[PDB]
Amino acid sequence: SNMLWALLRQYVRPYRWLLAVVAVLQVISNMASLYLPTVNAAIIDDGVAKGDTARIVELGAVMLGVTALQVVCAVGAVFFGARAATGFGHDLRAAVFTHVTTFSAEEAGRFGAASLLTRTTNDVGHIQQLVQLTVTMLITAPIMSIGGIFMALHQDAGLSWLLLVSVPVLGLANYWIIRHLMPVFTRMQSLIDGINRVLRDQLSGIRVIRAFAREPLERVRFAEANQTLSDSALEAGRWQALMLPVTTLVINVSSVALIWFGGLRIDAGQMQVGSLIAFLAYFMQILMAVLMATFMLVIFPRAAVCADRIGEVLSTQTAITNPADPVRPAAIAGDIGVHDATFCYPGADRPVLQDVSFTVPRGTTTAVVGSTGSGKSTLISLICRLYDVTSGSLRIDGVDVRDLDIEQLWSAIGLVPQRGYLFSGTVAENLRYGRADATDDEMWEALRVAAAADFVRAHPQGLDMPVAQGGINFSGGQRQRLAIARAVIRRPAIYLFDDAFSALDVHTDARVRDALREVAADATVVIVSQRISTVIEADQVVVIDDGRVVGIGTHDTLLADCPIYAEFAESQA
Amino acid sequence: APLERTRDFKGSAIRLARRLLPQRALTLAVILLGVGGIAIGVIGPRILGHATDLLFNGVIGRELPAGLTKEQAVEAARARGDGTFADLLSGMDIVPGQGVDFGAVGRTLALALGLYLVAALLVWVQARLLNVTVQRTMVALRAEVQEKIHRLPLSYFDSRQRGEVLSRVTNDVDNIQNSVSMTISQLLTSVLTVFAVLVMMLTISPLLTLFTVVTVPASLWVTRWITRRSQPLFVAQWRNTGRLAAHLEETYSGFTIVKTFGHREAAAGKFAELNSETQQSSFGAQFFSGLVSPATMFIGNLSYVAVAVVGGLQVATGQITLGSIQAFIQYVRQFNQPLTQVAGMYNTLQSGIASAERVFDLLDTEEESADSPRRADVRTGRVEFEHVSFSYVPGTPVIEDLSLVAEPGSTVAIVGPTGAGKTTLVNLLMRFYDVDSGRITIDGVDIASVSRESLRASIGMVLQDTWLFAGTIYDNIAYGRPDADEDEVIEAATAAYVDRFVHTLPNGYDTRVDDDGGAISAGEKQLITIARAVLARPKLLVLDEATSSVDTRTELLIAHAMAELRRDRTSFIIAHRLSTIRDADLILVMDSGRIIERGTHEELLARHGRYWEMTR
Repeated sequence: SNMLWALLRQYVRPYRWLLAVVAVLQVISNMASLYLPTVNAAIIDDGVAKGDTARIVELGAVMLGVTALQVVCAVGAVFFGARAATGFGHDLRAAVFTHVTTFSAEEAGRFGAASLLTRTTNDVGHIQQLVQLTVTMLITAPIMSIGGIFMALHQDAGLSWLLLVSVPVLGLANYWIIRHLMPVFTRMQSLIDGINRVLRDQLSGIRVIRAFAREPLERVRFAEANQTLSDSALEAGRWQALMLPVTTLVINVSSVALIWFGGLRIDAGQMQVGSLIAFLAYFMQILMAVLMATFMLVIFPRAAVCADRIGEVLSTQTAITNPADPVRPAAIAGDIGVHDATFCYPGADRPVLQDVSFTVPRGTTTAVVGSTGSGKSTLISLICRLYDVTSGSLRIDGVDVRDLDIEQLWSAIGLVPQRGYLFSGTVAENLRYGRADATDDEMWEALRVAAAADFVRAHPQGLDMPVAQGGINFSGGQRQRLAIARAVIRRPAIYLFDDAFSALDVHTDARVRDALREVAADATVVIVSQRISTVIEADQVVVIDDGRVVGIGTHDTLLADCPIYAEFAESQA
Repeated sequence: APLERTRDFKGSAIRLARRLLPQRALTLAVILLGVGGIAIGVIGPRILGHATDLLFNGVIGRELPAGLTKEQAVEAARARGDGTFADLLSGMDIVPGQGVDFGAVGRTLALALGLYLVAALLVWVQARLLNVTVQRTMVALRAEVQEKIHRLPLSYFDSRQRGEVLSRVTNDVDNIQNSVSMTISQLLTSVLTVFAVLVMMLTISPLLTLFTVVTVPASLWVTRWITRRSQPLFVAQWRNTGRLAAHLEETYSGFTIVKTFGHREAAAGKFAELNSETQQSSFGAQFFSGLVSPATMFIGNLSYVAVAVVGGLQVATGQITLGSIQAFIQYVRQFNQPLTQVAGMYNTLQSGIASAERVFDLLDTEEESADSPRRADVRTGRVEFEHVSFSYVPGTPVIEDLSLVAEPGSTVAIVGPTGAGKTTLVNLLMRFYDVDSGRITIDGVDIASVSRESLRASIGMVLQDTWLFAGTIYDNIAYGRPDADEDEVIEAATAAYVDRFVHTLPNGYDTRVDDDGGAISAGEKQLITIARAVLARPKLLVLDEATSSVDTRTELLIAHAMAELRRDRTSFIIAHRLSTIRDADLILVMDSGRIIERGTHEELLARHGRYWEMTR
């Protein structure tokens, strides 16, 4: 409501002159469409009331020019209206995307990877459709109305009060009808979404419905939803039924009253009959224009809610940003040094991490094991500045991570997130994200150290296998081992394996772990995992429970003196 | 889609019409009310024209010297050099020494007013009845679609693409409703209006109607030209929007990787390119739709100018009265109106009939098997396969000669490479797919010669995909057996380890799982499903041991709940855990289909080969 204009004023600002030209062309088009009947009236006054016929031919020559002018102006208005309505919409969805690509996944976890997409794809469409219809269909209402009153005043200013009494009555009646029709329209839309949700839930679970034999219970539910939607649609149409007859009735009663009073005026030599021939056209055109405007006006609250969503996106300020003076070292060693980090979430009272402190040496792995819910993935995502610490320090061998040029850091980081993602194209391209210039032997060694060269070697295409949208044509181990291959390509200084190993076969898990420990000897590795089997091989395994590092030391000392041994080891084994 | 290949337009349209048929009383009433409201709408301006003639014959005709009849007045107009004014007079109904006769104008307008009121009432009633009949047919169409969905075989839902049936059933019915309402209301009104207006024009003068109808082929040709020219500009817009949405979703879902690997400016560059490319196409499409809007209005205005000039030249020579030309101008407007809507009418009608073709080809598939009416009594659960052979695709087979001997307390396990189609035995047992040859004997009887309600209600399944529908937790758990009181449902939700997480939640047993759910962790959903299965008191379990986001507390909860669900039931476990595969009796490995192994893990561990390296 208050936000729709807030962006509809800011992102249409470059196309001000386009909208001015659209308005000044619509005015001329509508004034010519109104000026045709008055030339016809001048035909009937100066033509067939006396003997003149050359005057009729001259006025026909005038009407030809008027209609040519009208078509030229109308086509120009269409052109510029389309240009502006697409410029606003090429700019809106771009100020939205250039914003969304500055989030930090803590501001992007609030919206979700699908609500974001619909917000930047279809909400802009719903606002742009409104701009198009309000520059091609709503502008004809005030222009035609006021121009018609002025044309009537000029033609004969004794019957213009017919216009001044017929336009307000119609506008008021249509306002009443629209005010009564809008709520049931929104409710009907909500019920449509409800029945679509019922269908979706019935179709996505068609095995669980057929087991338990619950088909007669799913027919009754859908019948209820269907009858409710039908009743709502009937109650909505109960006013669209009224909307048009009122308009035609006003037009026709005004025409009858026009003939009566205009005849009473003609009798006493104060008018001609061309005025009768013209005022009927004025009435028809003006009131039909107002009718069409009222028809279209039902599209506004949808635009209001879509603009609320887009403003929500465009409002959230970003926290993580490059520093003022980006202190840069010659080469990032990777001696991670966490000191007393908390990272309390934006809204809650439960600091996930609390008083976390440990150092990963220059070339040794470190498994951060703990209860799933104690905030360890938070720790990984804090190391590579996806989230940002609320209090503490996050040294990277000397420099706080809030002082590094973030692109430098991210260039010295090989990350393997929890879920694997592969972008549409060929496996060569996905593996090309790492090094950006990858000879075939490089991709092959990175795919065999990832235990993934088997299924990319035993395929007719080879190292160009078509990858689906999100690598969905693969499954599980394939996707995760392709992600591991992508990360191993870079040869970074810090391998952050978020989970990266859980969704893997334990035998191939050991295989790839040992392959890494053969090739990743001179580097730091950080594995956050819940399974203990991948943790014995670590060197500085640290425990994390309810946001505290309760237990630090090699797996042997830890199993010697800590509850972790009993609980986790005896629960797994 | 910009357009759609209809592949049949006569059969589909006639089938949709006969769908609309059963409301034949309402459709007859709608048609008759439309005819009435159009007749009374075209006989209005004729009466207003008569009133205007009554005014004109008196405002010109009171100035002639009184006493003369309308022959000496005309002759006096002639002799004084006004031959054309003499024509005008001789075309009127002059009586010199007269001039308004306002009683007759009063009666004429009183008649026109009553006709206009009746026409408004008739239009309103027609709109009401049309709304009623459109809804009465849409309700039955949706009900038929649902009754079909509950009869199609699973091979249908499994063969179709992802998210296609949902479009067949959601958006297509909306398109059909739009098409039906539009066709009846607008097409009937506009065709009847054109016909009535043409008849009235012919009654007034058969020449200005020649003008008004010679302007029509140009309108139709211009509409055709612009639509033909604009289709390849709609396909480009649809394509470019598809590409833009693809790039957006693949840069939003994989945002952490797009960002952490460097490719954050390349994504912005590619998006800028796609943005420019979609703008340049939306512009063309919208501009050409615009274009088709006022070109027909230009041609109508050409026709109107011709009519106005020739009518003035004919009235000015006494061959048509003035009310006739006034009525004719009104008729020209009413006639040129629908020629501007024809394009959108055709577009929506074509879209609707394409959607109707899709829906009626959904409604023509084959139902599964018309199951036999025999109840199944699985007294023990001793399943015995007998030479079963399945195919999944007539030709190449997936299962071979197979002779499972699943005993009452047995725990037949299926271990193998994930993606080998390990659910083929599940689908064969629940009778989601028929066996091509063999016999599955569940304690004497065979699952083919028994009903499906009884069989499937006496088995019970716990699959990988947890299905929860819009509703509370209590509703989801009562879905298992919806005639048990809160005592039994609570005993079930306590048998599974649900009560704990219910205590954790603010409003337990009334929390909407999918609506505003937020925190159910998708590991408690598996516990809700296990509770739903334990409520239905099954006797022969089919279930898998796959996981998702393995915790410790919830993992142990699931393990213990799904190990206490298998108290004494015969189970066909898709084993993915060492404890269960250790304690099994008829372990099967599936080599992309094709159970080729057997054994009790002992002779399968001595001859391990594939077995041990797979379970490692």
